[PDB]
Amino acid sequence: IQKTPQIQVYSRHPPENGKPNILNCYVTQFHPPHIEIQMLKNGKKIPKVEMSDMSFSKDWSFYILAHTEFTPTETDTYACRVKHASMAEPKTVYWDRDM
Amino acid sequence: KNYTFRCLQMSSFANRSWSRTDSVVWLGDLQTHRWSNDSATISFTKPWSQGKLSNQQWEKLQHMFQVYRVSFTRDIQELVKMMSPKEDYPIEIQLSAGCEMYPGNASESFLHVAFQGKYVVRFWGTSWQTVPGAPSWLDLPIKVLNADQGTSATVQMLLNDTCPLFVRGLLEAGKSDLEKQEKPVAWLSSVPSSAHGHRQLVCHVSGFYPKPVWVMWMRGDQEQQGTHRGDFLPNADETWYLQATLDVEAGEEAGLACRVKHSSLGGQDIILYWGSLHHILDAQKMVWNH
Amino acid sequence: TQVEQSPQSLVVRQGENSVLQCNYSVTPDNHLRWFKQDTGKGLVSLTVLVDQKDKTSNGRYSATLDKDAKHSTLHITATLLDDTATYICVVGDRGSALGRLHFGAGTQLIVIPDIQNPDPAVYQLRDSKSSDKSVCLFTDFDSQTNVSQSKDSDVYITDKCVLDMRSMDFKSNSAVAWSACANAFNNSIIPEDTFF
Amino acid sequence: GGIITQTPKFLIGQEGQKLTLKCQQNFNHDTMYWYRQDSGKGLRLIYYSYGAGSTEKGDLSEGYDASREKKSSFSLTVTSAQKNEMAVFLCASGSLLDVREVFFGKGTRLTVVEALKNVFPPEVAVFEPSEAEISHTQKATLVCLATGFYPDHVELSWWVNGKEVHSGVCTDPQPLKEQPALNDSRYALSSRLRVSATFWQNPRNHFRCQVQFYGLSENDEWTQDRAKPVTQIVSAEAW
Ligand SMILES: CCCCCCCCCCCCCCCCC(=O)O[C@H](COC(=O)CCCCCCCCCCCCCCC)COP(=O)(O)O[C@@H]1[C@H](O)[C@H](O)[C@@H](O)[C@H](O)[C@H]1O
Ligand SMILES: *[C@@H]1O[C@H](CO)[C@@H](O[C@@H]2O[C@H](CO)[C@@H](O)[C@H](O)[C@H]2NC(C)=O)[C@H](O)[C@H]1NC(C)=O
Ligand SMILES: *[C@@H]1O[C@H](CO)[C@@H](O)[C@H](O)[C@H]1NC(C)=O
Ligand SMILES: *[C@@H]1O[C@H](CO)[C@@H](O)[C@H](O)[C@H]1NC(C)=O
Ligand SMILES: [Mg+2]
Repeated sequence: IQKTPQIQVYSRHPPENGKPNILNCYVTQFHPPHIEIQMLKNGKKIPKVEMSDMSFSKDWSFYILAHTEFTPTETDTYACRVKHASMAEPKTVYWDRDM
Repeated sequence: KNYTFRCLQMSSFANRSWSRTDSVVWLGDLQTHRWSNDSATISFTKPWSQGKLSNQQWEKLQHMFQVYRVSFTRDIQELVKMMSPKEDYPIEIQLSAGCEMYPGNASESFLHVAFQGKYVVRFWGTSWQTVPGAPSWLDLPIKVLNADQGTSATVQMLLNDTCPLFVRGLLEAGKSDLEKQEKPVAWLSSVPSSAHGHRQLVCHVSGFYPKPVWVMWMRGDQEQQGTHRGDFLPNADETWYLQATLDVEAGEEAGLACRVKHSSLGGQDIILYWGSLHHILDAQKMVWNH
Repeated sequence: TQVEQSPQSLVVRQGENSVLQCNYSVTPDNHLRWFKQDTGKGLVSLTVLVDQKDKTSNGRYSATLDKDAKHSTLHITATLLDDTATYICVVGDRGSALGRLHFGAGTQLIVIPDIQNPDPAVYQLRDSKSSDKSVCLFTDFDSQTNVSQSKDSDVYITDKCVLDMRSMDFKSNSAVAWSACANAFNNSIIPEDTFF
Repeated sequence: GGIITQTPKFLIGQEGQKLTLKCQQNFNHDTMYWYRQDSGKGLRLIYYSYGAGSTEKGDLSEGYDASREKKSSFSLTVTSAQKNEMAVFLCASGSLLDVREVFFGKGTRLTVVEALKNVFPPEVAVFEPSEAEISHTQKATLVCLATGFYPDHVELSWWVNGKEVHSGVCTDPQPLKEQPALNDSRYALSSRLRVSATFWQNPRNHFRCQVQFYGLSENDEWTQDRAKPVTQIVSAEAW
């Protein structure tokens, strides 16, 4: 389809290993508005993921915020996987606390 | 020139049968309403979303919107039947309606329509009209829609009278939420740059509100002009996130600090030095396998 | 279904006023209009109502619209015999040609004439001139003399019809019977003072 | 400033036969409609069109098809005519820029016959006014009887001195069934013409009762010993 989603993954609070936190997946710039978003812990789907209502910016760009309660650790991986018609394959973006 | 009120409608038409409309309402950067396709009624996302309006006045508007939503759907479908070879599913329509509020009972209203992602139609004065760049075939549907004096009269009512009035009620009732000051929390990190022997320093700033904020990497009183501010990113609790990066060569880190100015801080800027006692300890808690 | 008209059938004395009702539930109700349909013909536009509280007039036809009550009344002033027709109430759901029309089932209006000088009588009429078939039928009877439908399979009885001579301002009911003469309308309640 | 005409006015159908109704309009209307009128129901949209060759389904599209060849012309087809079907179809056109401007055609009456053998023309007989009436009322009623016709697709008119008259005229709004048991029951219709006794007594005045019958043409042909019950005018004469 028409426009590819941009994906950004970031924590609500300074990451501290073993301490409860909120992980955000911010998906923007996609068209059409139809989209499937999943947040993953060790490649496995996180059961309860809250979603914001879809909206768009002044420049008509769609956006949506996914978020989940998580606990960062040294070994556990976190990712956001986005399914959209502009992409042949689902794009996965891993959370990197350093960037 | 303080605040923009926005009613945002999103309508998707896949084929002749399948269709849905979802709406969200914003005052500034705070959400006030949501209207899902499967929901018969408009939901409040704030305790003050009804504004100053009475229960009768709100039910009157809600009833009007319920009729409109159903009517919009069929009207678009008919326009596709009419426009035939010109246009055809799938169809995506975005509608942005509201008013910008100003001090001194001054207001400007707007109603903007986007078709397939592109801004094509606006309601201006008493009628619909195309905007520059709009496909020439829109001339006919606009003529057909402008023949409806009834729809036009209600649009004019909502834009000239109902928006400015309703918003003023919203501004008063949501004063404590709109004027909230939330303090930013900053923390530092780094990654290797694409250039050998170079590093990208990242200053994370989270949980601030309102949006206006100032973030710069500093060496003493000297602003580092290589600082790249990122985009504002929303948090789930109606606060903002922003990060500023700076490219340095290994060894340059020492002496550098991220400085954050924000209205919630008073006049007390957050200054976060790279080598700091706290950074060292926070980095220890941040360690992972990559 | 969404447009309801009452009554189903209205009988009005000639010269009197007729009142026809329409009730609806279509939304939006951008406009409501009235049509006259003669037998074996199409719809003829009488009046179009648009505003929240509306009154329109067209010759002897006038109509009112209440949108809050979702109700419309058609008025026919000084009913003539030519007003005999089906009257159809129609609601349009848009102010644009993208709309659809919702049609009422209609109200049959029957206008019975005023016979001030009745002279009930039957007569025998012969062909002209080759074969002498006989076809009688009483005429000049008042409105209350309604002819009952034939209860004999051998004899045919037509219902009453009114013919108006415009130059003389004269109107008279009539019924026709054929298949003997003074035996035709024996199941119909004859006016006792009837000519032969 | 124009007309919307449906053709044909009357249509004889046969079970399973494909039928075609034509509607033409010179109002310069982009939108055209086909409605069906059933007794006690109210008009129901079959098909409509925004132009050639837009053909959009209404709520009653099943069993029908439509085609808009050009702006002025909108055709409806009955795919498979039902057994005992009696139906009325109404065409309409509307302005795309004015929803309030809608005009309707005069209608098409369809009667589906069990066999074309059951189709009969009418026999027309006019009856001269009685003496008892002439002396007693000082008026004169001429009576006309159309009989034996099937289906009831007739138009009866009165003619005096080569001109059609309407005053003093009355024709039955309902035809009679000759053998009410049959579905293909033949019909009977009567009409009276009232005129002054002085007008009748003069034999310089010509009286003609005319019945236009709508039956068959040449391409809906048959093979019977009976004379073909074509569309015709059968009259009765008087002086
Ligand atoms: C919760 C938020 C609250 C805050 C409020 C702030 C205000 C924000 C503005 C609100 C958004 C605007 C909504 C418009 C409301 C429209 C509606 O009030 O009006 C009526 C119904 O809608 C339609 O018929 C469908 C029109 C469909 C039009 C679609 C146009 C868009 C098309 C774009 C082109 C895309 C190209 C597509 C190509 C395929 C129409 O009615 P009617 O004929 O009854 O009008 C009259 C009237 O009501 C009169 O007042 C009565 O008196 C009269 O009786 C009545 O008939
Ligand atoms: C709502 O406001 C608009 C714009 O202020 C009015 O529409 C017309 O605006 C044009 C210029 O854009 C002027 O030329 C006209 O004078 C305005 N119309 C009229 C009738 O004066 C509109 O009238 C307003 N509607 C209502 C209901 O107040
Ligand atoms: C309409 O399109 C959607 C695809 O998004 C599909 O789910 C639905 O079944 C479609 N309906 C038809 C007419 O096939
Ligand atoms: C949206 O809502 C309408 C009725 O309100 C319904 O007919 C339609 O199917 C819905 N669309 C969906 C579920 O995609
Ligand atoms: Mg360190």
